[PDB]
Amino acid sequence: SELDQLRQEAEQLKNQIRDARKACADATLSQITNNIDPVGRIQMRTRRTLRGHLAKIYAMHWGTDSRLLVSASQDGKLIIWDSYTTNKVHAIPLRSSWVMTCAYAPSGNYVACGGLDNICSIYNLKTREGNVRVSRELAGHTGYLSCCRFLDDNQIVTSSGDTTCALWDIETGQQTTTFTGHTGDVMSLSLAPDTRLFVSGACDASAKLWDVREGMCRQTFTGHESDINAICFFPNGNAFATGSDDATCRLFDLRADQELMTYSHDNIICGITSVSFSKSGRLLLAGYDDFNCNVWDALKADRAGVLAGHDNRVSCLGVTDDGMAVATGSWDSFLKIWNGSS
Amino acid sequence: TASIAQARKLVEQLKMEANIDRIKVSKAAADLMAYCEAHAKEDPLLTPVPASENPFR
Amino acid sequence: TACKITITVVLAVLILITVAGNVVVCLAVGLNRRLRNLTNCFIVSLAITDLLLGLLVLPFSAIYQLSCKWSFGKVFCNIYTSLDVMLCTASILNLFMISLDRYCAVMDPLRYPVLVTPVRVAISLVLIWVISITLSFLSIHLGWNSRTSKCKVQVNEVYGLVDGLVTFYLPLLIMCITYYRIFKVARDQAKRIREHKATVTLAAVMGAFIICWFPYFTAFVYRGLRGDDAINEVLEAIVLWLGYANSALNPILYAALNRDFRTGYQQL
Amino acid sequence: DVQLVESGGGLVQPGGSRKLSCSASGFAFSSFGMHWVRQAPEKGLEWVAYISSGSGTIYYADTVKGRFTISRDDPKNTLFLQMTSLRSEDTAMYYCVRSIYYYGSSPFDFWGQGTTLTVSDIVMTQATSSVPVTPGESVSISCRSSKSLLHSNGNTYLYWFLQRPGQSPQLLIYRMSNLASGVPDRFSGSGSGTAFTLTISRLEAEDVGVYYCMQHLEYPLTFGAGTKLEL
Amino acid sequence: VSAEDKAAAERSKMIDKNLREDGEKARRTLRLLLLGADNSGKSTIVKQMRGIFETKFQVDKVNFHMFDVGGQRDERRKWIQCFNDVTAIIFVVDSSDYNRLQEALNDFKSIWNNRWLRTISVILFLNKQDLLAEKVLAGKSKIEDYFPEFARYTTPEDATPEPGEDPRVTRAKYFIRKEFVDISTASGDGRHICYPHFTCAVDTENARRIFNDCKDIILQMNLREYNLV
Ligand SMILES: CC(C)CCC[C@@H](C)[C@H]1CC[C@H]2[C@@H]3CC=C4C[C@@H](O)CC[C@]4(C)[C@H]3CC[C@]12C
Ligand SMILES: NCCc1c[nH]cn1
Repeated sequence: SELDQLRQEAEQLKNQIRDARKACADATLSQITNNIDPVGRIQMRTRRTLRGHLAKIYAMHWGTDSRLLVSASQDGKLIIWDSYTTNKVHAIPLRSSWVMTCAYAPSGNYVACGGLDNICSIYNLKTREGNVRVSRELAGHTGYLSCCRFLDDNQIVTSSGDTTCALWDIETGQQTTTFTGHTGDVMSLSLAPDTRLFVSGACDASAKLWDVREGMCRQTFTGHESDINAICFFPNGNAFATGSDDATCRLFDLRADQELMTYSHDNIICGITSVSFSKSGRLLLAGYDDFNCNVWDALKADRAGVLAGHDNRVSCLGVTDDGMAVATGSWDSFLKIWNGSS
Repeated sequence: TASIAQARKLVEQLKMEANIDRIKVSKAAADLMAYCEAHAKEDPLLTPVPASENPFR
Repeated sequence: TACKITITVVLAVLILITVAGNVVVCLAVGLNRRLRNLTNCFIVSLAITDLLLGLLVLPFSAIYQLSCKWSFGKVFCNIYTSLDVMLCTASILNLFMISLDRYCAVMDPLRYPVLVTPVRVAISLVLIWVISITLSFLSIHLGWNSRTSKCKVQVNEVYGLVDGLVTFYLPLLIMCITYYRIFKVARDQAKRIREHKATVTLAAVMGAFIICWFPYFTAFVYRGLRGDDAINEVLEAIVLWLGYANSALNPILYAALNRDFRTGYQQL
Repeated sequence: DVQLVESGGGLVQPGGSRKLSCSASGFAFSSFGMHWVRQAPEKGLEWVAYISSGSGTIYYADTVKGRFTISRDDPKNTLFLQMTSLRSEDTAMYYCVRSIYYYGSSPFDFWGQGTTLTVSDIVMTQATSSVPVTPGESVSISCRSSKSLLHSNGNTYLYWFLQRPGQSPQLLIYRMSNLASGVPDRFSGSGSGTAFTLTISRLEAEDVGVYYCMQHLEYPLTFGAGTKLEL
Repeated sequence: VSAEDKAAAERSKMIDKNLREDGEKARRTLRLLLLGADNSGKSTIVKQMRGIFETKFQVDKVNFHMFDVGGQRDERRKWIQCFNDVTAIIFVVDSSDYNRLQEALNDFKSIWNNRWLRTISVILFLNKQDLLAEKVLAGKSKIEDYFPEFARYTTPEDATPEPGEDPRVTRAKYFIRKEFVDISTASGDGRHICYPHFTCAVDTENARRIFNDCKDIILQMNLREYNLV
């Protein structure tokens, strides 16, 4: 009786939201950006190849100086690279080799990683002893760690396969906030530029916008037909793009609370692993299972170019803060740095 | 009484999401187009820099 | 005159195929990062050796056969013959090591990484060239194979037995035994799970090796025992170029019949 | 805590041999390159030798090359300096200095207490030998180099050290602008090309000492004469 | 390059030296993924032979490393991609419990038809055969109740039952096996092969059966690249 009545009200509320979104869908992003000229052909060359990982690379993250990056592989090794010289700055042996994510702190003093061990380990890069040591092991998740991002040296947000995201206080080792509401494994998260909000994509084909301080879900974005594997905020923080296993990328708007554009091609039938934006946000770069990275025109949904330099799955990619280069990691155990030439 | 407790929470969450202010898609599209236009010149991937200014020669 | 032009075209095509065929194998391993593995170490060595044969021996052999006169110096003829003996002996012994490489892969697949460790590959490659150099340069220059327009390889009774058995007949006996045991294992797996898939591939690999080299070494031993005039001049030219034609098939039998190389060509 | 203790020094006869030891504790010794730096009595610092992490690279100063041998024992965390044909010019206090080299590292960050031995090229100029100072007043120290220390990679390999009376030198500024760990923010390093300035805002009693500027553009590493601060 | 860049490059080369030394020891070990349910008894199989639980055992100078993931929920469609390069998947089911056999068959179908497990052979184990034999002999529960096709199933003549086994056991035991193999042969196009086995809680031959099956899995890969199969 009460349960039947309540679940009927949820359907009415969903129709209310759908009507509200349809009410503000006066125009389409495609119509708005039809007049603007295309970006042309985007040609990027492999400037650097980072060799030394002996297994599948699963994650990478640039440091804020746009020169150092950290990559994680399932050979049980965290490596910090000097991208200008390809020198290895550090090699951190992981207690658990089944790592799935890695993050570089914006200060550059810490790195984080974690995988099937359900632990987010914090490593101190600046010690008087001259070596990298474990500073914290964040326990509390009941599923695998899928993504992690530092807010500062003391706060980090993690997404897990137990359908929840958590905000952690690194100094005390306790999760201050728990983000619940996803019905599937959360596979990725992206921080807003002001670090007041973050979006997460799960296997329920939905993206939820969370308030860091308040700790609740503000908005829910649907439209994908399969598990979401990747998510990335637009550089101004008013939009984000997702990547799913249905070979499509979708651009959702926070304020319009709906999808604005779909990035898919008929030839593409493989899942998407990673997504990122260029510094101005005009380019959307996506990594695919078909060993390639496709550069999309974010405004016009045109495939601007292709980065074909890997012989296995493109598992991760990231663009530097200054926008100078893009790094791609792959299951072939190599990292490559790309940028164009005049 | 686990299902009935979950139903109340799910309904309560949908109330918060339905009470937000939504701007027009045209208004949202213009802001995204404006940001790309304003920062186009400072995007090295969109407009490659001269080789002298490229750290990855 | 028409026959001379016709033979020249046939020689030109054979030289072109041998050089072009081994370039692809060299490029396929060079371009593809995944192909740079210890399993393809011998195939690269075979492709490199056959490429030199197609550039340093084949172009000069074609001139000698067509013009029927060795315009080059007598001293250079000794080096030319030594290069022919060195490259062909190494090419034959390359095929022998590939069969042993495949024998450990099939008979003992669990312990293959520890019995074919890359240290043993390096040692075997060195021993191939040491035996190839000894029978080619040292033997010719010191008169070991010794009995002006002729620049044919000289051979005696003792040298014919030593070179014939060690280079070809001994590896042929082992390769037939080795590839027969592999054939039994391959057929057994297919019966439990094309039925002639292992038959066609193994017959083509062994067929070309026997067809190209057995008549030559049969004549080479016979020529040493019964004198240089025992072998007919026309017959001596046929068996000589069969051994050269083998280098045109190695890029097909050992590279075009490989899963990685065929997909590697698409990446190029 | 990070420690570097030197031993083996003492009075030796001319032409003799002596073995200096540097025992390291509290840090990963095998990860750090090691230098020997000596200081003659009432004189400035002089670099002696360098051995890299893994013992693959070894450098010597010209005045000691061929007579001194530097070696390390990684399992024992001990650094060695075998000296032969010792001259009266070698009478100095020998310092054990650790230095690690990677992007953003701080070489020469920790110095040992030193051991005393008694026996019976880019030019770095510090023209101002002494500077009278008062607490709370801003002081500037100048350094000059015969060659430009600015490399094509953007780094300017200039270092600043402070040797308080009775204490070993301590790193203040590395690569001409970066502030060493544990150093108050009042110290600031500024320079360009061949001219460099060390600014000390709100001078205190602890800042009293001798200041040395060192170049790390190329070997041999050379020190300036030194500027002394007195009250 | 400057004097510090040369020292940094030397540091980078020392790291690569230690990366190869640590990475060389992992190439000689074969990676196995252990799957099953709570009642499958897969913990008994590993214990007899002996977030992530690991086990290392040696069979004739061959090192096997089996990974059991017991810290995750039922939805394994995401983290299964990590085990894309394992040699074999050791899938364990409980034969006695006919009620959950359909769940095991549905579970095995997802693993076999997985997108990232197209080339991974499955060393299927049907654990707890002694309990199954007693359950069939009692006759309280019949497989025909859960599987209607069992009543019309006849024991093939090519079957080779173990000595001292009742014919009733063989008809039931081979019917359960035929259900799993029928799923295996339906798809895969010969890329990977299932290796069903029957074991019990007191069986000590589990390690050797994995050894022989892993030999066949590696042998098929060698024959595949040589175009002999
Ligand atoms: C792939 C296999 C079939 C290639 C075989 C090439 C054979 C058929 C060709 C290539 C070179 C040719 C030889 C070239 C020169 C001569 C000398 C001439 O006085 C008699 C014919 C003879 C001996 C030719 C016989 C046929 C020949 C040996
Ligand atoms: N043309 C082959 C020459 C040779 C090699 N070995 C003996 N004879």
